[PDB]
Amino acid sequence: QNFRVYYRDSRDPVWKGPAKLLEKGEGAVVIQDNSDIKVVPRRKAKIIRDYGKQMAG
Amino acid sequence: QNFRVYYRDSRDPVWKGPAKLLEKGEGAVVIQDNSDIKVVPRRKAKIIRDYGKQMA
Amino acid sequence: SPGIWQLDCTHLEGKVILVAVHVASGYIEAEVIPAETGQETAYFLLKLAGRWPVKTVHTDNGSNFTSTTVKAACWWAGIKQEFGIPYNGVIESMNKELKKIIGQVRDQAEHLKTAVQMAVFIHNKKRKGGIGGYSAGERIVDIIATDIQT
Amino acid sequence: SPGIWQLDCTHLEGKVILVAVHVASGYIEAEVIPAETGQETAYFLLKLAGRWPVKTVHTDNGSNFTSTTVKAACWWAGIKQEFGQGVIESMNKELKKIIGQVRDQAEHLKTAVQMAVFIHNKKRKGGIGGYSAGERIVDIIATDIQTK
Ligand SMILES: Cc1nc2c(cc(C)n2Cc2cnn(C)c2)c(-c2ccc(Cl)cc2)c1[C@H](OC(C)(C)C)C(=O)O
Ligand SMILES: Cc1nc2c(cc(C)n2Cc2cnn(C)c2)c(-c2ccc(Cl)cc2)c1[C@H](OC(C)(C)C)C(=O)O
Ligand SMILES: [Mg+2]
Ligand SMILES: [Mg+2]
Repeated sequence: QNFRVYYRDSRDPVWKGPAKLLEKGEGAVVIQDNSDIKVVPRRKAKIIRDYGKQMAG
Repeated sequence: QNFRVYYRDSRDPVWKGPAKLLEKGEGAVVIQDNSDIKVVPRRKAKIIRDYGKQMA
Repeated sequence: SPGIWQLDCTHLEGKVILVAVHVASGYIEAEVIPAETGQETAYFLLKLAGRWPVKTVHTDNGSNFTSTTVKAACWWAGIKQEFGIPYNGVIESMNKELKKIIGQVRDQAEHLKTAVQMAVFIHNKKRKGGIGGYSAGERIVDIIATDIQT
Repeated sequence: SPGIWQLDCTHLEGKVILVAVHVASGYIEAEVIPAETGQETAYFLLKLAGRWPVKTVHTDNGSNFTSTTVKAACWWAGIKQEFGQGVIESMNKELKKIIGQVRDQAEHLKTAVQMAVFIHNKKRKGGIGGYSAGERIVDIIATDIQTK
């Protein structure tokens, strides 16, 4: 169930990632890109689960 | 009998076919659907050959 | 038998899903098509026929499946079309199981088409018995492989 | 391995053709995409991985292949990306040849593209014991399943 997050920082159109998911809130998600922790509005983050990979290793 | 033709007869929007191809001219195609022979303007006819089938 | 497919359309969220099932294996392919038309169905079939052996396709009498565009594709590719008898299963069960999987993973994607392909992925790779079972993707590969050897 | 694919984009029209080649077999899949973007490539990749075993994809450094959308798809499906053989260039040219041979058989390029993919995968090598690319990939995958 390892999650990866791809996100955009405010006022920056360049999508970033992969980043680790620390917490997922109602309106915000806490993540870690490299070493920097960030709080991103939920709408600016795509959380991707390795679901397919788990379906048949 | 490699070719089959699908066509529109008149201002009827319903495409018709399959029909046998008798000849393909520059501006018209002569075909035979069931027993009736028809001359269809080239733009109102789609000539399809069984090319994929002939490959394996 | 290694080349028999069933095709039908189902609907979710106001969109059209074209579904194809390899009857012998349970392997499925699906795609959200912009419109439930013969042109879209014919293009879908040409793609399928170039990936898998498609020798006979079974469909109902929906206008998209009876279209001359689909008959043209079958003629070009060498596919026999078998139309059902009005007022008379394998694919309807798949349309139901595809929507089941779609619902389970819907929150993983914004667009339905993304969820659809996720569901196709999961269905073809699952594995029946579990651990010691085989998947639909493996079964169809086995069926075609054994047919090739003969 | 039975999971190694090479992906690239080619152009014919003024349209974009995304091409995928199973390196071990020569089997190809291609499609005209409305734009040479990561979103389209990612959707293409998700479809491929659901039809065939896709474990590693080799691509160049095009923005569409490096997009976060493709990285997301690869993570979800378990695909390893390698941005590092001319197997794909040999195939993209052969796809263009076949398309030209059959172009008059279809109005739209995308129709001709699928005709060319059909012909390339189903042809069969002429010799004794010859097989088609479609048969080779099925054989490669079939044998891999037996060793499980
Ligand atoms: C709409 C969308 N946007 C996304 C992702 C990932 C990311 C970083 N973005 C944001 C982004 C970055 N660049 N651009 C132009 C947009 C995805 C996704 C990719 C793979 C998986 Cl397995 C699940 C979702 C989907 C997905 O749609 C697709 C597959 C692209 C047709 C969906 O329906 O959510
Ligand atoms: C544009 C077109 N129109 C066609 C056909 C056949 C017919 C009677 N029509 C006319 C028609 C249009 N709507 N209706 C109800 C009838 C075809 C075709 C189908 C199968 C093959 Cl193997 C080759 C061509 C294509 C083809 O495009 C597709 C595959 C449909 C996206 C192309 O690019 O020419
Ligand atoms: Mg129906
Ligand atoms: Mg490139």
